[PDB]
Amino acid sequence: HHHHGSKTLPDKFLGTFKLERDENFDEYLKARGYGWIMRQVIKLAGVTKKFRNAASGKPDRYDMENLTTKKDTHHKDWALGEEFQDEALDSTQHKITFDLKDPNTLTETHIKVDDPTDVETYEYRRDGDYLVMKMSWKGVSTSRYYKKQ
Ligand SMILES: CCCCCC/C=C\CCCCCCCCCC(=O)O
Repeated sequence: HHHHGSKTLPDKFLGTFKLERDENFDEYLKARGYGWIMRQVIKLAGVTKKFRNAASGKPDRYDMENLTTKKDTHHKDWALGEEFQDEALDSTQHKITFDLKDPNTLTETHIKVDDPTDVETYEYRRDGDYLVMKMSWKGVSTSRYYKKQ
């Protein structure tokens, strides 16, 4: 049962979401330290995000995939507020935690294993048929729009 201590992911966040457009992603990637070549390939790559109830059938456990033009990530059987270690899109190991700030806000925090000082949180919000991913680095903000499929 899902009403005994673990958080439930609102249905709002379940499904397939395809990257359609973004705002200020280039200056954000620049603040993060990416040179021109890397920024072009990062910002113009196709992204499909998938969030589902865990295929294993464990209640309040989830699966999420980041499917891109090149690298894909597959995070299986995670729980909200529970940290796990896995390979991220940069092909390195990260400590990841998905959590709920409130029923309308999903967070995703990454800590680099080889750089524990590198800590970053991504925020997801639903806005109509869109999942909006928000990020901020050194005062530079960006929003990426994923159309629910
Ligand atoms: C997240 C940073 C990735 C750095 C390494 C990228 C390597 C090869 C090019 C792949 C470009 C497509 C992925 C762009 C990142 C999408 C981020 C997201 O939607 O979570």
